[PDB]
Parts: sequence; C-alpha cells; structure tokens
Amino acid sequence: AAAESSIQVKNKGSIKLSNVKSVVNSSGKLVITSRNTELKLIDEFGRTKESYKVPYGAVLAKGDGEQVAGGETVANWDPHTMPVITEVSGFVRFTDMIDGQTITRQTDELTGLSSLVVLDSAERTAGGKDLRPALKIVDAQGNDVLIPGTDMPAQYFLPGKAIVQLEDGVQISSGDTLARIPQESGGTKDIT
Repeated sequence: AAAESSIQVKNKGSIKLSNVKSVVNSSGKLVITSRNTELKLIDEFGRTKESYKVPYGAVLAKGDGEQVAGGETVANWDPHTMPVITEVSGFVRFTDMIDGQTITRQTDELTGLSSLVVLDSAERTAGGKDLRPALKIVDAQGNDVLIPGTDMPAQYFLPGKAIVQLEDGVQISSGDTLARIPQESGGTKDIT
C-alpha cells in the first residue's frame, strides 16, 4: 500500500518536539519550520516510547506537552502530498517563480489556479539558471511579508514534484499551502 497517511501514536502520553523552532500559525495550529520535526511520545514515567520525523510541511495536529490519546493523528500529510506550507498570510509575487523561465503558464480563473510544477535541485532545466525557484511572500499592503521572529522575508523555495496553482495575485491565510510534494513510494523496495 505504502501510504503512511498519519502517525497514530500508539499509546497515551505527552508530545515533546525536540530540535525544532516552529511557530503557531493563524489557524491555531503549528507550522512546520524545518526538517527536524522530532515527534517524541512519552509515558507517565517520562519515557520516550515513540520517536518520529514528520515531513517538513506535514500539517501538525496538536502542540506540545498535551497528553495525546493513543492511535491519534499527531500530524497530517496526504499519501502523495509532502507539501511546503506557508506560515503567515501572504501574496504570490512572481520573483524567481517567473513564468516562462521556470514553468509553463496555464492560467486559470479568478481563484487563480494552474497546472504549473516546481521541482527540486537536480530536476531543473537550463532556462531559469538565475532563477532559484521560489515564492516571494508579501502581505496585503505589498511589502515582503515576514515570518514572525526575524527580519528575513518569508521565502519558501518549494521543493520537488510540488504542483502550484495559486497564480499572481492571491492572498491566503496562515496555514495554507504554497505547493504540494507527492510521495508515492508504493512497494517500499529501495534500500540495500
């Protein structure tokens, strides 16, 4: 089958995410800030019974410390969806996501859909070499939006296989996706 849709932490206990510095988006949920998503389930004696590493951009369910009941979904990611999610509310400004250099413009409706696709490092072409495929996120006013905490604009360089629909001129909430990365892996026979 090879889904691994969600983590059903098999027993009751706390959840302490170590080596991760994420933030709480406006959906009241928890963002995925890096690839160090250490999902550590505990017991009543303080014993790490389960440990996980969730895809950076797999929607988080609960927070930290709250004793989770067993078999519960602790984070969220569709089978072939390891998406790169936004952290705040922001625009879609074409800089290094320039149509024509890195993609094929298939424009859609007022919602701003498409069938454009962004790929990882190796799978790139030779056209947009000065284009590091990205998405420059800016607020409603226009200035480059900021992830809460620092001074660097929110810049999510949406990695491989990720299909992007939001076209120039779409402002989203804090917790919506920029692009969604498939993960089929049907068979799981790839390890010597």
